[PDB]
Amino acid sequence: IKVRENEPFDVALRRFKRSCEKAGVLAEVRRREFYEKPTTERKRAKASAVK
Amino acid sequence: SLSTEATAKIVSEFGRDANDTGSTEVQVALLTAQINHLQGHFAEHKKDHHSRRGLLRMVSQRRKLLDYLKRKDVARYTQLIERLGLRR
Amino acid sequence: MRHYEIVFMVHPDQSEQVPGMIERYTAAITGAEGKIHRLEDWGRRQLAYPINKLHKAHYVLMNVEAPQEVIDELETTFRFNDAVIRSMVMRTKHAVTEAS
Amino acid sequence: RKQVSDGVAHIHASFNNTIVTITDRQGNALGWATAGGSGFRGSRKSTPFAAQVAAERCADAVKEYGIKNLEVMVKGPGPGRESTIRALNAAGFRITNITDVTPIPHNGCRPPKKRRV
Amino acid sequence: EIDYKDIATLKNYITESGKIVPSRITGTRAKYQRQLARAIKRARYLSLLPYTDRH
Amino acid sequence: AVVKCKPTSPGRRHVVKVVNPELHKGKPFAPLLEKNSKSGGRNNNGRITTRHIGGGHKQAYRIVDFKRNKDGIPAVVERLEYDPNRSANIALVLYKDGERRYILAPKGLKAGDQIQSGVDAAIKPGNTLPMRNIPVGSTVHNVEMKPGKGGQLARSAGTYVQIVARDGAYVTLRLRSGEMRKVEADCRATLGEVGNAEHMLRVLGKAGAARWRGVRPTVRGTAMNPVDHPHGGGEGRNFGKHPVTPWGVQTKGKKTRSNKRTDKFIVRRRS
RNA sequence: GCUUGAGUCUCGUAGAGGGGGGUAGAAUUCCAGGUGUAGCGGUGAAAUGCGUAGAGAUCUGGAGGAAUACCGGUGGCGAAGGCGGCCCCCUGGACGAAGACUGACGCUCAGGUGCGAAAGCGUGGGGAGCAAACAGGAUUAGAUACCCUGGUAGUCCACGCCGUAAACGAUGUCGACUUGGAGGUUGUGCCCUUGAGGCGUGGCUUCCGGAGCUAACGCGUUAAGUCGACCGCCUGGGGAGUA
RNA sequence: GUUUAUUAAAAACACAGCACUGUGCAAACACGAAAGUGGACGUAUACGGUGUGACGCCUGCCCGGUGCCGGAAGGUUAAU
Repeated sequence: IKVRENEPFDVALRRFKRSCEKAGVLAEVRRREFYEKPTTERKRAKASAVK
Repeated sequence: SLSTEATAKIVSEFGRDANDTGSTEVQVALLTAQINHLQGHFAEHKKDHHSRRGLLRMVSQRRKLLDYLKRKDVARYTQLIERLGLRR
Repeated sequence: MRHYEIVFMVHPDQSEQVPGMIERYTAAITGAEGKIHRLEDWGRRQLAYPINKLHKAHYVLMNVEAPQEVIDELETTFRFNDAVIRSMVMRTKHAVTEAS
Repeated sequence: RKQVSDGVAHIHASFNNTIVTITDRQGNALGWATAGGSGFRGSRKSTPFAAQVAAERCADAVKEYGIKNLEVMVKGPGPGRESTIRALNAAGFRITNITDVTPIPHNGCRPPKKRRV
Repeated sequence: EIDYKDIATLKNYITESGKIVPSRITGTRAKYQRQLARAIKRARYLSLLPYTDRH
Repeated sequence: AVVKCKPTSPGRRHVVKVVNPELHKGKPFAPLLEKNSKSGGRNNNGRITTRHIGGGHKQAYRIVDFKRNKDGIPAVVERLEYDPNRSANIALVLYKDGERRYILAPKGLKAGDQIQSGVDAAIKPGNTLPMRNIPVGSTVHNVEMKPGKGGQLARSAGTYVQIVARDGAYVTLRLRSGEMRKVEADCRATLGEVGNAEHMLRVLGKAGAARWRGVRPTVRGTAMNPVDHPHGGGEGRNFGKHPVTPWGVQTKGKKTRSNKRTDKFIVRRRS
C-alpha cells in the first residue's frame, strides 16, 4: 500500500511499484479457480530446480 | 470422553482386585458407561457419523469381550450381564 | 471447575459503569463458586478498526475458573448488554506470568 | 479557486479502461476524465498513453478549483496506474500519498469462470 | 503459548498491510507459526491488530 | 422424523403423517381460552365478502401474548400445545409471580430445566427485547409495527426477520417476502425463529382435509356462465380473454397497493 | 497356563476429524442520499447491454447471502467420501514416556449393516456472487459451441431419498523379514539447562535410490521384494455393463 | 364426493397437488353514498385472485399484436 517516508523527496517515485502482490492476487482472484494440481506442479518443478 | 473419577469408580466396583483396570468385566463396564453417555450425545441432531463409528466400535469390542467371557467362564458372564443390564 | 479467559470491550460513553460492571460479574462468578485469577482493567484503548462507528473502547480482562453454566449466562449478559460492543471467552489459558 | 486546496485522485485502472476522478477529502467529486473520452477507443484504450491523456484531461478539469496537493488512490490491475501517477506529477500537482486501494477480497464471492476458452 | 495480548511481539510478525508473515521468511517453526496465526486472528477479532491497512 | 402412511385407501395415499411428540396431549388452559364463533363469508350486512370460507371444526381461541409485558420476572416454559387458530404452535409460560400465559412456541423446549429472562438467562430463543437491544446479525420474530402495539410480523410458523444494525431511530426489517420496512427501535422483538416449520411439510391428501380446515370449494370463472364471472361462456373449455377477478381487475401483474402514508417506511418492495 | 499378539488404566501432545450455536472482517450486489457529467461495460476488434429519466467514478448510511485473502506448506486430521476466520458446548480417533492390569480375548469375512464427493429428486425456507436450460450480440461457409451482455433451476440451510465418480496410489486388509541418503510433521530420553546446539528412540508423510521384481515404464523398508491368512475380481475385442 | 328440484348424474363441477400474480397489516379484496364489518381476533410456512387438476416423464419456440410491469429522452397534452 504505502510505507512511511519523508514528505520532501529528491524525485517522485514509489519503491515497490512492480513488486506489489496486489496485481498477482487480482490476477488469481479474477478467474481460473483450479488450486489443486498447481501446488504439486510447483513443488515438483521446485524439487527439479533445487539440486 | 469418560471422566477419570467415573472410570476409577468403575474399576473399583467391577474389579476383582484393585488396579485391575484390564479385566474383562472392567473393560465391558467402562465400555457400557461410554455407550450410555453417547446415547444421550447422539439423541441431539444425530448426524455425527464420525463419532458414531467410535460408538459402534465400542459396541463391537464389548461384544467380542463378552463372547470371550462366555467361552471362558459363564458364571462371571451372567453376573456381568445382570450387573450392566444387557442382552435381555 | 473450568478455566476461562474473558475479555470485554465497552463503549467509551459508558465508561463510568465499568467498575460496577466487573463487581457484579465477579460477584455472580463467586456466587457460582468461581475464582478470579487476574481481574485487570486495561482501560481505554484505541482500536485498529472502528466497530459501530467508535474509535476508542474500554477494555477489561478477567481470567476466571468457573463452571460452564455461569460462563454461558455471562456470555448471555454480554450479548444483551449494549455497553459491551464485543466480548471473547477463551479456553483454559492457564497460570502464566500475570499482567501481560 | 477553492479554499482547502487538497484532493485525492482515484485511478480506476481496469484492464480495458482507466477512469481518473479528482475529488476532495470528503469524497465529493470535483472532476473526472476517462481513457475512452481521451480520444482512444478499443485496443488503444488499455494502453498507458490513454491513461496519461486521461490524467492530463482531469488535471485541466480540476485546474479551475486550484488543487495544490493530491493523494493518489490506485485500483485495479490495468496498465494505467503508474502512467496516470506520472502524468499527474507532470501536470504539477504535488503528490503527497500513493495508496493502492484495489479491492482484494477474502475467499469471498465466487469468481466468474468466463474467458476460460 | 503465544499470547494475543502481546501485540508488540505480534507486530514483528505482521506485515505493513496487516497480513501474517510467511514462515519460510521469518523462520518460525510450524507449531509456533500456527499458534502465532491463531493469536493474530484473535487479536484481529479484539481489534488490537488491524485486519487490513486501509481499515 | 416422519412416520410412514401406507396407501390403504385413496385419500390416505398422499397424506404422510408428520406430528410432534412434544405437543401436549390433553385439555388447553381454561383461563387463556375463549370462544371463537365461526363467521363464514359473513358481514354485519350479512353478505359473503370473502369467499371459500365456511364449514370446519369448531376451534376455541387462545390468548397469545403478542405484546410481551411482565418484563423483569423470569418465565419458565412448559409443554408446548397445539393451536388450531394459528399455523405455529403455542407454548405455556409460567412466571415466577404465578402468572400463566401463552406465547408463540420457540424452537427449543427444555423439560426439567429452569428458564430465565433476566440476569441468569442462557442463550435461548424466546427472549424478548426491544429492537434497539437486539444483537448484531440476529433473527427475531413477533416484532411490533408500532411500539406497544403487539406482534405484527413473523408470527407464523418458521418465519423470522433478520436485523444487523439500526439507523438510530428507525430500524429496517427484512421481511419474508423481501420487503424492507423501517419500524421504530422501541418496538419489541422475540429472539430466534418460530417453530412448527416441519408441520407444513405434509400434504393434505384429500378434499375433506381442506373441508376440515374450513375451506369451501373454488369454482373457476371459466366453469361459470357469462353473468357469474367476466370469464365464462362458449362451447369450449377456454373463454379467451385477459385474466380478471370476478369484479374486473387484472389478476396477473397489476399491483394494487395504494397506501401512501406507509410508503415512506417501506423503502424497498419485493418483486 | 505364559506374555510376545490384541486390549484396558494413569499422564500428556498435535490436528481444516464430527455435530450444534454465536460472532468478526474484507469484498460482490442491491436500496436510499451527497458531489458530479458524457461516457461505461466488453473484446482479437466489435456489438447486444447500461447511461443525460444523471450512469460509470467517489463518499455516507443500511440490507442480504455466500465463501473465510495472508497464515498455507508434494503441511495436519479422518475408514473413505472428505475436512480451512475466530469463539464456546457436546464427542470420535491417533501418538509418546513410565509402569500396572486382562491373558490369544486375534486376523479376514460371502451374505448383512453403516458412512459415501458432485450432480439429481421430495417438502419447506433462503437467494449476494456464479450459472445448466434460455435470450440477444459477435466469429464462421454454417456455429443449437468456444468469446461477450444478461439469466432460471442449482449451488446455501433443515429433514428425507439416490448410492454413483479417472470414489485413484488406477496398488484390498493384517502380520513378519530385507542396503541407504536427503527432507517435512509430531512425541520423548540424555549431555553441554548453558547455540528450538550434539547424541539417541517412536508414529505419520515427501523425494531419490541399492538388492530384488517387472514386458518395460517403474516399484523399491509406506514394495509392485521374500513370505503367510482371508476376501473380492479376471479369462480375446465389439455386441455390453447392454437385453 | 357434487350437479341442472320436475326429460341431461356425465367425459360436466369439485378435489388434493402445481404454477403465476397481488398483498407488509388501518394488507390486498369484498359488502357498504358513510360509519363500520368480513378477510382476521389471522401476519407472507398467511390471505385473495387466475388457470391447471392425483401419480411418473415433463412442459419446445415466438413478446410482432393485445395486456401487464419498469423508465420518462423528446414530442403531444386538460382544468388553471
